[PDB]
Amino acid sequence: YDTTNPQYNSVSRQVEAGDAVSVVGTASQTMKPNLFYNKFFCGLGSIPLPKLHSIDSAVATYEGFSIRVHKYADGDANVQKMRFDLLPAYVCFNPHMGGQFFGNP
Amino acid sequence: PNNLDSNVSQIVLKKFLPGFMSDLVLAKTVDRQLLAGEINSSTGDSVSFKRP
Amino acid sequence: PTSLDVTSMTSWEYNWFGADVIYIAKYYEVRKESVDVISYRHPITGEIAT
Repeated sequence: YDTTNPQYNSVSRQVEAGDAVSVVGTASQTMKPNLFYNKFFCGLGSIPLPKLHSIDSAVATYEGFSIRVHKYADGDANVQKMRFDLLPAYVCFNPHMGGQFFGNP
Repeated sequence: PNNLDSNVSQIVLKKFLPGFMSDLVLAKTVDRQLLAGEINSSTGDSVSFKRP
Repeated sequence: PTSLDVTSMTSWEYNWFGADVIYIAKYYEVRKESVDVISYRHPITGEIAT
């Protein structure tokens, strides 16, 4: 609620001191929340990781997600090992386009 | 009595019993085009977008 | 659902935006099999025909 830039208002009035609030739910209830949102609420991306210096590697695919697998070994101990990695990243475009919905009484 | 249990061998078959699995819903619905191929760890740790 | 083959070959210095590609492959095999040949030996208009 900006009094000098009325273009960007999104609420009827300012929140003054002494305004009463409430918290939706129960004191210690636990539940599995339902979700509803728009297409441009949140974004998802998987960064592709590069190879290491002289280590055998390959790329796998599983529902449009690429995972890099590295194979190497320890010399003196004579042990072989593998590893799988993935690097994600998240954004939140506009919080006013999503939330949680529950059955009303 | 015949003690002929050394005439047979215990065999473990080369078959795997089915396991449990989950499903992917939230991954498909969210948009991936805007953030795809936009940030690199070498370049930095953050990319930005412009609001209307 | 769709499950695609994995090669981890491309995206090597190339920007990717379309996750709407599924990789399917055709498999060729050659086998040695037993087949029974029937020799129709009708004399009219040539006889030896297997």
